[PDB]
Amino acid sequence: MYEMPKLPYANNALEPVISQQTIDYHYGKHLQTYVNNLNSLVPGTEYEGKTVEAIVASAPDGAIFNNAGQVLNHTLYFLQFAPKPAKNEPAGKLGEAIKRDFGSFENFKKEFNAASVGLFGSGWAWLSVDKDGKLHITKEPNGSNPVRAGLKPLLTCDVWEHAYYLDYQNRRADHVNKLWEIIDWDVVEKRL
Amino acid sequence: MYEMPKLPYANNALEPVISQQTIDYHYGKHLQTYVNNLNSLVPGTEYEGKTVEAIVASAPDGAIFNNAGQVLNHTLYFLQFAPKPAKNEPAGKLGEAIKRDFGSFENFKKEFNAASVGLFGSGWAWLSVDKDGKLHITKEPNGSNPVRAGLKPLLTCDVWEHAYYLDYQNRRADHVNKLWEIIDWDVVEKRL
Ligand SMILES: [Fe+3]
Ligand SMILES: [Fe+3]
Repeated sequence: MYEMPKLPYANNALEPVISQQTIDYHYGKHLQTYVNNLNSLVPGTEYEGKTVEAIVASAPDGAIFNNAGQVLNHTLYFLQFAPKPAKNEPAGKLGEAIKRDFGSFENFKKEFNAASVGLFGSGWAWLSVDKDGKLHITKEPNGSNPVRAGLKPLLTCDVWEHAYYLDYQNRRADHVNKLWEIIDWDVVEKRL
Repeated sequence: MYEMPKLPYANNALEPVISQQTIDYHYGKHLQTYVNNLNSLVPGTEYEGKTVEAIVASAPDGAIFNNAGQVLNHTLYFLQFAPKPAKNEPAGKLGEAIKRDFGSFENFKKEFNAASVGLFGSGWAWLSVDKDGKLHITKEPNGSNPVRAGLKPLLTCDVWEHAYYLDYQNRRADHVNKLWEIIDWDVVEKRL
């Protein structure tokens, strides 16, 4: 049975980047529904007893994939943030890979922002690493996650409107720009 | 040169089904941006001088299509509502076609609701008529519109979260159920 992941911060701790209200709905309602849906859809199927990751890696398009992908996406999303990150940029191997693959962190930010803002409709902008250690930015529609393509997901921006509408309404770009301030690079680095 | 369509009611007139705030953002920002984007993108292309409808019917996937589809979708959407419709259900030819194709109005509502609630991500539930006079319910992802497929669009529900999030947050089904009270069947009938 799939369980709600625990937030490593209080509901109001990401203010003013993300409001308490947004967390209450985004985590407390949307993620809860996705978890509930996955627990309802799986019993008696080949997916019963599989991890979220394994479902995302295996399932074809459909409700199971949609819900598993959203569980995985939101889990990594919420757990990649911290109220007051020590570092506002990655170091070590991740830092070097970003310099190698994007020229610099600042250029990476620019490309990540553009992917986030340019994704039409609902989805996720993802930074991932492939099996040869190369980084990629992808636009995952709807509930998709880079695990399906055999990539290892490192950092994401949720550009479903529910992620920002109560705080930014239509101003997605403004929301995206603020997210950099709450990324917990220690968490992200450990995903490499 | 693409113009904002005129709302046939005041911004606050659909309360409490849709709030003034929602109309101010949905019409006054989102639709405005789509129209602005058409005015930015179309002049100087093969689409210059064409109607929105013709662009939706002809353009491939991409930003022009996305914007045109959204302009058409929102135009029909906003103009299909009235604060106090004359009737709560369609009459005449449309009334009969609905009975023919869905068994009854009530069953049509049920199937329309299910398409609306079941569309994952951003999109539009559409009732349309084909060239032989037969009705169809489709789920159009993102900016898509039935005109692309050669159908004539009659009635839609916008299930992009921006359409309802300020008023219903995650409770899409509740929003969908309330819309029926403000459908201006006189407008919809004349689209047949
Ligand atoms: Fe989300
Ligand atoms: Fe909309």
